[PDB]
Amino acid sequence: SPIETVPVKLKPGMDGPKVKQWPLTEEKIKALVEICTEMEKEGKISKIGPENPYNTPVFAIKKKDSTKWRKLVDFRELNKRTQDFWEVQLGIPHPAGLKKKKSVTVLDVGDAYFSVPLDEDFRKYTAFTIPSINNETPGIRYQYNVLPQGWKGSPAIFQSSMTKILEPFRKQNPDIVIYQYMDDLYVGSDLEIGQHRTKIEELRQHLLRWGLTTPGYELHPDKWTVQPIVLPEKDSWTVNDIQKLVGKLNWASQIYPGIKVRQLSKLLRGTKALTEVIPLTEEAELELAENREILKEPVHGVYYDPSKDLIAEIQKQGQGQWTYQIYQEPFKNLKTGKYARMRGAHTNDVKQLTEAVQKITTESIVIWGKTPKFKLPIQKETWETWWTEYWQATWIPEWEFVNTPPLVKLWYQL
Amino acid sequence: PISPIETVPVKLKPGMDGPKVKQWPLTEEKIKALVEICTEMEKEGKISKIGPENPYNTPVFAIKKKDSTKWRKLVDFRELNKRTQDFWEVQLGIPHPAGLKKKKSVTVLDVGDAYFSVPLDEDFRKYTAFTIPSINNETPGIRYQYNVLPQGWKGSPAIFQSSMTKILEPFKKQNPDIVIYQYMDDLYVGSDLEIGQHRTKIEELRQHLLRWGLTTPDKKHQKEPPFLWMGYELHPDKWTVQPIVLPEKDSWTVNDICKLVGKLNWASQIYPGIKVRQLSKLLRGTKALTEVIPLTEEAELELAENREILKEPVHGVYYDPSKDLIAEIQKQGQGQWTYQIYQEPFKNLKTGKYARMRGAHTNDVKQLTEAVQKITTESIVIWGKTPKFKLPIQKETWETWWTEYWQATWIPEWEFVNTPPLVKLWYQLEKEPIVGAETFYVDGAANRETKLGKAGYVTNKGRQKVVPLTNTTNQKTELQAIYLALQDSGLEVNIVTDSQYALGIIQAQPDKSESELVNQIIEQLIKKEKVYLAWVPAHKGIGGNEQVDKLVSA
DNA sequence: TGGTCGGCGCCCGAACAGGGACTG
DNA sequence: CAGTCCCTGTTCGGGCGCCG
Ligand SMILES: C[C@H](Cn1cnc2c(N)ncnc21)OCP(=O)(O)OP(=O)(O)OP(=O)(O)O
Ligand SMILES: [Mg+2]
Ligand SMILES: [Mg+2]
Repeated sequence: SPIETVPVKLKPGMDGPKVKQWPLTEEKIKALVEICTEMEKEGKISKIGPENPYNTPVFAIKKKDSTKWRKLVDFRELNKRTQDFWEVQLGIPHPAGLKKKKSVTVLDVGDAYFSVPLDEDFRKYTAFTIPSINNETPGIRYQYNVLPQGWKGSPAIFQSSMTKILEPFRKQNPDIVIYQYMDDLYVGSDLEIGQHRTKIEELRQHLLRWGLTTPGYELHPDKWTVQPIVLPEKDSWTVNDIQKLVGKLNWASQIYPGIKVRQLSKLLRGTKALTEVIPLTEEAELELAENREILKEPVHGVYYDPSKDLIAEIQKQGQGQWTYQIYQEPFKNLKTGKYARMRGAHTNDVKQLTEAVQKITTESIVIWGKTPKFKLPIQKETWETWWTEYWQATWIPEWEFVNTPPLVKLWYQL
Repeated sequence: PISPIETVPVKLKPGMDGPKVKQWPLTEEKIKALVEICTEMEKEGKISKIGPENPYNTPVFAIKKKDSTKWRKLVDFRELNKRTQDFWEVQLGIPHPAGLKKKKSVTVLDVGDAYFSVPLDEDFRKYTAFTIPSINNETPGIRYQYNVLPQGWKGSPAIFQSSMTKILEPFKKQNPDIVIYQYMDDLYVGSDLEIGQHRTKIEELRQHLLRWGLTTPDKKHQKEPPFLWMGYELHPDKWTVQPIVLPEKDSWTVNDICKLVGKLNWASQIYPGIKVRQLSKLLRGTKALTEVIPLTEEAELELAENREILKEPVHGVYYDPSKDLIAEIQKQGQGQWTYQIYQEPFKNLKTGKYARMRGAHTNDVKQLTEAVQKITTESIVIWGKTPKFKLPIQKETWETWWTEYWQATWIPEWEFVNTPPLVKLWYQLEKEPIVGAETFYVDGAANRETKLGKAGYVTNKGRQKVVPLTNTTNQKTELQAIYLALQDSGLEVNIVTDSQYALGIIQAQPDKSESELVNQIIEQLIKKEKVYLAWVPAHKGIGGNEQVDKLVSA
């Protein structure tokens, strides 16, 4: 109902974002432009000049099966420069209830955010520069007056007036757990979709004529969770065919300290010929099925500390197969999974890796209200080139690019 | 005159003052000019005279303009700049002749004393203070300050550019079907109207600018195709770069090589197959740009080679938004590559090279990807889209390289182009042990304090060997050992290793490396008819492992 | 006499940065 | 454990080209 604007300070000892806008398709410029004009014609934004030293990249994303577009800005650089605002001062508890909750639903409503003026003394930071094809006309700048989507403060403030809008439901439906991240809103329940889905259609009319508007939908990440560390089953065991399962079970030890080697390690000590079939022991063969018994027993030491950063490494296992390991510390993965190519999809590395990076994160949030810093297995330039092409998440997780081959045939392979 | 356009708010760097440096003596030529200019400005009000109350001063001079005969006043605002706030440059890149689309009517027109027409913020004016010295240097110099953007002030550009747009906005807004490639103050005005309606409209633009304080003097190419634009010549149906003279000499210096390679680089956009790997390699020895470097045969060719390509006159065509966008690449040799973009067989839109040696261990396919990449990019910066490719690599060479590579890699809609030299892998390591193959057990160590080391192996045939090492590393060793196990092995082998370093290097299927050793390692792997390579956790009692490590030890 | 500024391209060097193997 | 080394990347800045 728009009166009050909350002062926001940039975490002292710092400065603002100054990230260059990168190349965009002609479908995207004609996009942002048709957007950024309406957005100004209704004062959410205002042109600005070169006397403003700040910039944050932007772009569009045609929504899945949705013909209409949707602007988007890589504020990752700002949010990291305004955390104490929405961290220390305006923290967040632990909505564990949605984790176990049968069926959840993501509902984006950041669209509301625009009906709330933004601290003027701040706006100068929401600056983004639209570009031009072949560089005809110089960059067209802008700035925010309201609350910019994708900003972390944006929700952090609206958080109040939100809760309120939600009481005519939250209390009259305590069962259904409701969460809010960035621009998205989560509706975790424990009923059937024959209802849960219809219950969302109710939370719609509630939020609709209350002021807000909302544009395999549902989720139940628990009905998946971590995965095994599966071992090979043979009737014969060559020199290497063993020297392998040995090396693997060597690293698999740092994660599980309860695995044994000796019995399966003594099966040979001479410069034997790699292919010499040698199934060779009573206790060693017993040991195998033992170390095999540990890979059924979910590890120990995993303590989720919300006061540190979640990482995530991934693997390319051919045929739409991608394996990951959500973890905060070395060898203590608070979660690990595998992603398989969706039905009908084609074979495209990035197109996939992204989708992966997303689901991985979608989960991550509904499981820690945070996002993990992916350590991608692709080439910067390659990533940086097409990714944007395939994204769809109103947010954007941190990320780095790394290169390291699979020598222990990945504890996770298949 | 000066335009009404509102000025742009500019502060100094928090807690800082203005310039305060004097004026170095100038020839009696410059001064003779700097005055004749100022008189004109002052009278026009482009700068007011200042007195004692202005405690500031920065140095000036004049450089001659293109055509010459006229002078350009410039102020050494170096200091002021450092002392001024920051600005968000708004000139993202550069337009490309190959980006212009066909138009029925084109004209161009620079703007008179551009900078000196846009109002400069009331307050800031203080600092822009400067002084015009005299001849005999006896009588004090005349002291002034600017009212309009000074030439050479850290912000002028962004402000002029920003300003202009706003100024053109109304006109553009009311005549959408007219395009205007604005570059700083130079204006490219095309449209698809007849000489009538067009020249009619052109005038409107012109008065509008003048109305807003902008001058379009007769230095506006009308029915002057070839229009001169950005360093090119715009013909009705094709364009080109302007004269691109190279420096013809005997005693070469680092500077020269630099102005050479650079000049060639400018060409590389239209004259196909230029190359510089060799010439610019001649600039690895960081030294004085005055220091005489020795031209090498190796490169002596590269010069004269390219020097020939430039003899042939060449041109490019423009863009048609209807026909598709093709890009085809070829391998010029040493990791270099040359591509040309187009839509019509021998109607090249643009041409480009690519010689970035990324990494220390790569292959042709690796590079041939980072090419597609570089191309994809600019092709969007120019046409706002992604070109279909024509790749000298087999639909299968690739099919293999990715389904088998650990990392993710992608390449847009492409199609094979049979035309050597074609691209391809030179050896695919066995994914299984080769039966009846002297399974080797390699390793090698080195003492980091004496820089000495040993490298060797063993086999399922007991066959034993080892070699001493100089300055080697804990790394150079493992390799050095894998190096021999090859020459000491026939067509089919089977080496086993503990070291990841070398395993990974190999699995990359490199065929290019600055690493001497790695070369042979590859070359050898190419001669062999099959090779399997496995890994085993080093320093943990393991068959065959022990002995090898055991053997080589210090 | 050679001295300014903003954009982008290219080459190169240097300063970082992060793992893995060692040592102490 | 640390304190190292190797080796691999990234970044940033310098010089030149071209444009205004
Ligand atoms: C000066 C400005 C761009 N420019 C061109 N050269 C410089 C330079 N050395 N420093 C700063 N700016 C520069 O305008 C382009 P230019 O057209 O070259 O000069 P002008 O001010 O427009 O005056 P005229 O039309 O009579 O030639
Ligand atoms: Mg001009
Ligand atoms: Mg070793």
